[PDB]
Amino acid sequence: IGKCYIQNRENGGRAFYNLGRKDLGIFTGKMYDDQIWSFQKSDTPGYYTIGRESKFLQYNGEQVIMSDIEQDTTLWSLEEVPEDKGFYRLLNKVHKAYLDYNGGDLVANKHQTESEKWILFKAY
Amino acid sequence: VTIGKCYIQNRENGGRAFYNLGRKDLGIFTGKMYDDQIWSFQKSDTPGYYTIGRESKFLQYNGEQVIMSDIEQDTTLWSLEEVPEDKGFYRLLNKVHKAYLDYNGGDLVANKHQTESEKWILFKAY
Ligand SMILES: [Cl-]
Ligand SMILES: [Cl-]
Repeated sequence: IGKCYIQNRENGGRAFYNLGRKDLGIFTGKMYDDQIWSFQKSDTPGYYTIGRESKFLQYNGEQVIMSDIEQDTTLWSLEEVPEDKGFYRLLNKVHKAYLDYNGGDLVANKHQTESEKWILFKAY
Repeated sequence: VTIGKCYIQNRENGGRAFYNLGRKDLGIFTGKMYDDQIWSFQKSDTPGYYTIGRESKFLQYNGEQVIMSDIEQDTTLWSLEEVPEDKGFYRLLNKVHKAYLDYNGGDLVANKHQTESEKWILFKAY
C-alpha cells in the first residue's frame, strides 16, 4: 500500500507511466522514478486503484490506458498465486481481465498465463 | 529497512542477487524472479551491522571475492548507507574490508570507491 514498484515475475520488468511523453508500458532494466506508483484501496472492499501523476490505470475493454477519471474501470483486485508466494494477478473489476504485458506494452488478458504475476513492493 | 525475507535488487539494472545451494551459484540475475533470490536480512551480533543469508549460509567478502560463508564470521557483517538522492536505496558496506557490494556482469563484487552500480533496494519478499 502506498508508493510502490509493480514488477513482473516472468521478466523482472516494471510497469511505468511517463507523463512527459504520455508513455505507458513495462520496462526491464534501470529503476527509473516513473516506475513508482500509488497503490491505494478503493471505496469497494477488495479493490484497489493504481495511480501515477493524478491518473489511474484503467482497462476499457480495448486497451490498458491511463485515465484522469476515477471511474469503474480503474478498479483492480489482487488474486493470490499459491505456487509463487508474494505474487498476485491483478484482475480488472469491470472487464474481468488480468493485467499482462506484450513486448513493452501493458495489455489485458482473460486467460491465465505466466506473464500475469506481479509483486508490488514499497518504493521507499 | 526490511528485516526478514527480502529481495536485494540493484537500481542500475533491476538485477537481483541470488544464491542457489544445489548449484553453489552466487551472482546477480536480471531476468525472471526465482525463489533463490529471496534472502534473510537479520541484525547481527554487533549493533549497526546486519547479515545477509540464504540456505543456512551468509554473504561475505574476504578482501578478494564476494562468496558465501557457512558460519557468521566477521566478514559476513554489512552496514547500510542511504543513497543521498534515491530514497529507499542503500549501499551495503562490508565492515571488515570497507568495500561496497557491487556487480560486474553476472557476478557480485565489492569496491571501496562509491560508484553508480552500488545502489540496492531491499524489499519484502512477502
Ligand atoms: Cl517515454
Ligand atoms: Cl521507465
